[PDB]
Amino acid sequence: MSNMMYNMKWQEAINDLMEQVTLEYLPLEQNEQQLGMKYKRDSSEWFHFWATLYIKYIDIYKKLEDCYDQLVHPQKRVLLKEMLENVIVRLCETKSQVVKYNTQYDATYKSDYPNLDELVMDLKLTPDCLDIPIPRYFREEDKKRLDERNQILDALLLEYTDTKEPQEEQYEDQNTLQADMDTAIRIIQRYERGRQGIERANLAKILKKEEEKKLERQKKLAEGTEIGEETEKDDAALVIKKYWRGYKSRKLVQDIREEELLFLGMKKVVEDPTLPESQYKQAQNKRQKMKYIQEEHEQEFNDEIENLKRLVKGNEGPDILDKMRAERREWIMRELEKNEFKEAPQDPSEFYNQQVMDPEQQAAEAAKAAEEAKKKGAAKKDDKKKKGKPSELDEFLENNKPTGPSPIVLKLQEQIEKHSGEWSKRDETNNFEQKHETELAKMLIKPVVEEQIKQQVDEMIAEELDIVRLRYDIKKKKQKKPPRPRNKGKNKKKFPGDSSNKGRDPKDILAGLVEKRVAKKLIPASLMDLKGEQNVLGKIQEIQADENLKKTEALTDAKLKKAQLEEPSTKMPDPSIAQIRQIIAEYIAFPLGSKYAKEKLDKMNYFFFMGPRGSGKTLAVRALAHECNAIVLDISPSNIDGQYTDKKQIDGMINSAFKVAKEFQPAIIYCEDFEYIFGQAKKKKSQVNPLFAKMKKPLMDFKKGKFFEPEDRVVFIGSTNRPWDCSQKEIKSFFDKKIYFPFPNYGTRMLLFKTFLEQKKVPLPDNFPINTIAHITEGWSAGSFKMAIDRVFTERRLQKINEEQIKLSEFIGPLSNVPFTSKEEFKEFKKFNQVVTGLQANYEAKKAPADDQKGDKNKKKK
Amino acid sequence: RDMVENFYHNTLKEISEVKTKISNKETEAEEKESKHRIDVKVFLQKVKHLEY
Amino acid sequence: EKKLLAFYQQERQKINYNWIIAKKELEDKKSELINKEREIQDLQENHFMTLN
Repeated sequence: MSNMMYNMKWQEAINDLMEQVTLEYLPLEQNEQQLGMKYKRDSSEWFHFWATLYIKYIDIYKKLEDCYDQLVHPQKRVLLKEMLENVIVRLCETKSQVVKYNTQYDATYKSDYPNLDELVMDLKLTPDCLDIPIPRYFREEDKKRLDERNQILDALLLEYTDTKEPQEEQYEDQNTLQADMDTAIRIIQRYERGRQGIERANLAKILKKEEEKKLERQKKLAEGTEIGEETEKDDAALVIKKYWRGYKSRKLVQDIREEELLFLGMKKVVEDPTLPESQYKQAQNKRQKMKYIQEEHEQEFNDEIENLKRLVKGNEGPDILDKMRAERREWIMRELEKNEFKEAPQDPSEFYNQQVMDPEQQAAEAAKAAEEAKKKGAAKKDDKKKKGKPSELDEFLENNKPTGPSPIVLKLQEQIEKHSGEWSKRDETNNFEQKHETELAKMLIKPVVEEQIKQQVDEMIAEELDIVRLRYDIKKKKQKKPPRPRNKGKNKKKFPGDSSNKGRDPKDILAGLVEKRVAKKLIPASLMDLKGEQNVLGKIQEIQADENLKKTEALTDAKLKKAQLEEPSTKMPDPSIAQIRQIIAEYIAFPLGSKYAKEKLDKMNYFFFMGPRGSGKTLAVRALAHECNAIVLDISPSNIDGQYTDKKQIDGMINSAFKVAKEFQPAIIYCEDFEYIFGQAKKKKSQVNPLFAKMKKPLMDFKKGKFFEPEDRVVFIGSTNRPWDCSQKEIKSFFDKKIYFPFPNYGTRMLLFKTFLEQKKVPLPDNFPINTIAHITEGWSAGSFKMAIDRVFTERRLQKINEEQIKLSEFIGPLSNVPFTSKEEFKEFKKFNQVVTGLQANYEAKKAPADDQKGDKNKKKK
Repeated sequence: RDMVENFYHNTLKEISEVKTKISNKETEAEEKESKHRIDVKVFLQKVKHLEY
Repeated sequence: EKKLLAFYQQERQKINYNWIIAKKELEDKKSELINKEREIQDLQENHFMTLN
C-alpha cells in the first residue's frame, strides 16, 4: 500500500524533474540553433519561465520529501536524499534568479519576495501549492551528534536550571496594580455595598409598584366589574399550544436545514483526533510503522554489507592480493632495469602514476591541458597596455548571458538516468518487501574490499621495495625534507574572550553557558505553524502603487510632491506571510539543516528581523530550532540583563557562544533588542544599560573576520521590535539579509483568528461576521492578537462557551488593553524596510537622468 | 462555500476509504502469496513424502 | 459587506479548485483499487493453476 503508492509518487516526481530539464534545455538548444542574433526577451517572459520552473520544483520537492519520509528502501533512500538535496539547491538558485529579474513595472526590484500569484492562478493551482514545509529528516540523519548535544544540554539544565520543560514566552502584563491589600479590599467593599444598595432600592421600587397596582385593582373592583376566570385558562392553553406547535415546526425546520447541511454539504464533519478511529490516527500509525521500517531496513542492510565485505575479503582477499603483489614486483623489476639497478623506487605509489594515463583519458586530458596552458603563453607579451575601464556592453552580456546547465543540474539529471536504468528495471515481485538486493550490495561493496587490498599490498610491497633496494645496497638518496612546517605567527583575526577560555574544552564552556541562562531549550515548533496566506492580490497592490506614483509624477505642486514622497510609499504591498515563510525556510532550514545546500548556495549566516512585539519572531525561532534540532543561544540584552556588568564577561560569553556554534553543529544564535547595541548614539539618554552597546566592536570584528566558515551550518539571528532605533547603514552592511514581518491583513488576520479560536476549542458560529472583527482589529501585531485571545477566554469562560455564544463585544475590551500599533509605526516600519533593504536605492536609481555631465571641477581649488 | 467545503471534506473522506480498501487489498494479497509459497514448498516436501 | 462578499467569493473559488483536485485523485485511486482487485483475482487464478 505505502510502498507502491510512494513508488508511483517518485515516478511522478521524476517525470516532473525530466519535464523541467527538457524545458530548460529547450532555451539552450534554441539559442544554439539561433545564436546569430541577440534576444529581445522581456523580463516578463523570463519571469514566467522561472516562476513556472520554481512552482514545478516546489511540487517535486514536496513529493520527494514525502517519499523519503516514507521510502523504506535504504539504497533507494540514499538516492532520494541526494537527489532531494540537489533539487533543493537548484530550487534556491531558481528563487534567486526569479529575485534578480523582478523588474516588473519597468523597474529594478531585487525583491526576495517575488510575486507568482498571476502565474499560480493562470496555472490552475491554489496558493498552498507554493508551500515548502521544512523537511523533518534533518534530525534522523546523523542524529547521534545532535542527540548527544541535547542530552548534554538537558544534563546541564538539570545541573543548574532545575527545569526541563521548554521555556515559553512569558509576556509581562502591564495590568498589575501597585496597591496594598487594603486598597483592593476597600474597592471590593465599595463595589459590594453599591450593588447591595442598588438591590435594596430596587426592592423598594418593586414594593411601591406593587402598592400602586394593589390600589388600582382595589379601585377597579370598587366599580363592580366582573372578569371571567374560566375563559382565561382556555385562552392561556390555546396560546401555549399555538406557540408549542410553532416551536415544533421551527425545530423541525432547522433539523431539516442541518440534515441538508451534513448531506448536501453545508457543515464539515470534523474528525476528533482523540477518538480511537480517527483517520488521522490510522495515518499516523501507518507512518510510524513505515518509518520504523526504513530504520529496520537501514540496520539490517548495514549488517548485510558488513558481513558481505567480511566474506569477500576472506575468500578473494589473498588471491588478487598476491596477484597485485606480483604486479608490483614486475613494476619494480622494470624500474630497476630502467635504472640498471642503480636508482630504485622508494614508494610503489608511482606505479599508479604510470597507469593513470588512460588512452581515451590521456586524449581528453592532453587536449584540455594544451587548451588551458595555451592561455598562459599569451600572458607575457602585452603588458604596457592601459587598464581601460570595463565596457557597459561587456558586463551586460556577461551577466545577461542565459545560464547553461548548472553542475547540480548535471548531478540531478544523471542521478535520474542512473536510477531509471538500475532500480526502475529492477524486478521487485520476488523481493516483495522492497529490501536491499544482494547485487547492489556486491556492486557498491567492491570498492571497499578493493581499496583495503590496495592499501595492504601498498604497505607490503613498500617493505618489499625497501628490501630489494637494500639488496643492491643502493644508498637511499637523502629524501630532502619538505620545508619545515613553520607554524608562522599568522595574525589570525583575534576575537574578544580568548584569554578567559584558553585551554578549556567545549563541555566546560557549555556548562558555563547553561549556568548563565544564555542557552535555553526553546519550545519545539514547526514552520507550517506560521498561519499565513499567499500574496493573492499583492501584484495588483504593486500595480496600484506604480500607477499612483506615476500620477504623483504628473503633479505640479512641488510642496505637495515633497510631502507625499516624505511619507512611506504605503501603496507597495508588504512581503507576504507565505513569502516570508518561504524565504526563512530557504535561507535557514536548507543551509542550517543541510550541508550540501550550504556548500552549493550563497554563503550567508546573518539574518536581521524587524517587526512588532510578539508578531511571530519567537514562533519562527521555535519552528526553526525544533525542525533543525539546533541550540538557540539568545544574547539579547533583556535575556542577559542583570548578569553582565563588564566588557570582559561580554567578550568571553560571545567567544564561548561562537566556539560552541562552530563545534556544536548545528548551532544558532538569536539576539533581540539589537537597537541598544547598534542604535542612534546621538539620541537622548536611553534607560537601557550602556554596557550592551559595547557589543558592536566585538561583533564588528567577528563579522569582518568571517568567523563562521561559510559551509559550517551555524547562523546568527537578529530580530528587533523597533527598526528605526538601529543604524541603517550598519544594518545594511553587517547582516547577510533582512526580513520585515508585515502586519496581518484582512484575510490573513481573519484566518489567524479562526485558527486560534479553533485552538482554544470554542464552537464556530454560522452567522459570525469574521471580517467585521478583522476590520475592528486592524493595526495590531500577532503577539497582541494572541494576548487578546488568551485574555478573552478563561477556564470558566471557556467552560461556559456553550451557554453563551461568542460575542463581538468580548473582543472590544481586550483589543484596547493590549499594546496598539499606530499607523505611524507601520509607516516607519515600511520606510525602514525600503531603506535598509535598498528598495529606495532602486527608486532613486530609476529617476536620475543621464544628461548631466562631468565638466569643470578644477577652478574651485582655493 | 459551505457546499464546496463539505464536498471537499467528503471527497477526502472517500479517498481515505479507498486508501484503506487498497491497504487491506495488499494485506490480503500478501497473505495469499504467503500461502501460495507455503503450499508450493509443501508440495516440494510431498516430493519427499513420496520418497517415503 | 462588500469586503466579506469579495473574500467569500475568493475562498469559494479556492475550495472549488481543491474539490476538483480531490475528485481527480479519488477517480485515480478508485481505478487503482479496481486494478488491485484484478491483480488479486489474477493471483488467485494462477494459484489454482499451480495447485493443479
